Amino acid sequence: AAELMQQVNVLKLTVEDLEKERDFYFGKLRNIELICQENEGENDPVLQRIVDILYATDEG
Amino acid sequence: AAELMQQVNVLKLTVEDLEKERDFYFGKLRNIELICQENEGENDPVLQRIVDILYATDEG
Amino acid sequence: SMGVQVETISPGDGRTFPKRGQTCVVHYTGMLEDGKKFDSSRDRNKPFKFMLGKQEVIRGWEEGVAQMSVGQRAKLTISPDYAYGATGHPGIIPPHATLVFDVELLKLE
Amino acid sequence: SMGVQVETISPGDGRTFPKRGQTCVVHYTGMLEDGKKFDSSRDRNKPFKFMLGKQEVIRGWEEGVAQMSVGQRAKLTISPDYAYGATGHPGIIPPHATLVFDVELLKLE
Ligand SMILES: C=C1CCN2C(=O)COc3cccc(c3)[C@@H](CCc3ccc(OC)c(OC)c3)OC(=O)[C@@H]3CCCCN3C(=O)C(=O)C(C)(C)COC(=O)[C@H](C)NC(=O)[C@H]2C1
Ligand SMILES: C=C1CCN2C(=O)COc3cccc(c3)[C@@H](CCc3ccc(OC)c(OC)c3)OC(=O)[C@@H]3CCCCN3C(=O)C(=O)C(C)(C)COC(=O)[C@H](C)NC(=O)[C@H]2C1
Repeated sequence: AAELMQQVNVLKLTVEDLEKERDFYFGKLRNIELICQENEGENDPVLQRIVDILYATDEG
Repeated sequence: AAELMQQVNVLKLTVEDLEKERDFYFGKLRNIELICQENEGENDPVLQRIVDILYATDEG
Repeated sequence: SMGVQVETISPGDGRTFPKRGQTCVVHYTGMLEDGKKFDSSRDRNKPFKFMLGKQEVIRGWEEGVAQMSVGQRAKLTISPDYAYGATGHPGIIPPHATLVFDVELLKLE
Repeated sequence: SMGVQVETISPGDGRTFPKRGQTCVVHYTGMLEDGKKFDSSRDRNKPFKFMLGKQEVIRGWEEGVAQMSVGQRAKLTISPDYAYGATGHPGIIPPHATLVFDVELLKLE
């Protein structure tokens, strides 16, 4: 009858999965970002192009 | 009675949200990665520390 | 409470409003609800650009900027379900965080 | 079908198996089910490390490596719900992709 509770409990797994994966990528990006802010004083053209991607929209 | 369908339809929104956000961060990381593979020939110690984070686990 | 509230700091032209498909070019500073700065486009010394309708930003921004005209400077008060909601933004934005932005619509590309 | 199947390429010591909380140190190459390589730790010229039990990897890896002993080289066949499932891995791993790994358990830290 109310099998929706099985659909519901499935979906909750998906969000715990997706959120972990999202957090993980984000954490990597933050860290790459601090790597940059720890050399933000090397007037480096490559590190600067990575700080551009860091705050860009995949559109551009 | 079967309000679970409202819980279900809410959760589906969360996964479409989380998946978009996950994909976006991942896309940024990929791009930062190609930036590196397009200079992977500069024996650069900073870019090398970013390729380390790129394939690390946040544990380490 | 209201998903995003937009309040004028200084008016824009009153005529040119973003349409979907246009790129909005913006300067911004973001603060937590208690006023702690956490980001400014002016810092990275580059305007932030995004396309309206492409789902590229939190809904507080999509719905907020869409109500500004070119040149306008607005205060955007965004509630959590239009920002990062429950999860928040690891280590930067707590859960259920209200966010305030100071936003300037510079031009439409 | 089976979440992860592990097949010996060359045996390990047969005695030392990962416990939860240990760091596994690994070399690997990953392929799609049709054999298209998409990654190798040997390429980035560094073993890949992870902690068992910390949920750091897809379940095919957590459950797979956990059944290898030190020195073993195994073939891991992972089905989609133990890998990237429906979503897949944007542009690299399609949806519902079966993945095959060639994995070597080098040591336990
Ligand atoms: C290390 C990095 C990883 C994450 N990152 C970026 O990805 C680059 O900056 C962006 C560019 C476009 C869109 C986005 C952010 C999105 C974030 C991803 C996203 C996309 C869509 C969502 O729906 C559809 C959503 O949720 C439903 C979430 O951000 C936004 O839309 C809003 C409105 C536009 C201006 C930025 N915005 C904010 O709030 C902020 O000022 C920040 C950037 C969070 C404050 O800086 C930080 O916290 C830490 C120090 N650095 C980052 O967080 C940067 C650098
Ligand atoms: C641009 C980057 C962004 C994404 N990235 C990394 O993040 C660094 O490499 C990792 C380190 C630890 C764990 C992870 C991956 C996770 C990925 C995130 C994650 C974490 C947990 C999950 O559950 C809990 C999950 O889903 C439930 C997902 O990967 C894994 O666990 C398995 C088993 C361990 C070895 C790597 N693995 C694979 O499959 C692969 O060989 C790759 C790396 C995907 C093939 O390289 C690519 O595709 C593209 C070219 N580069 C990347 O994808 C790299 C570089």
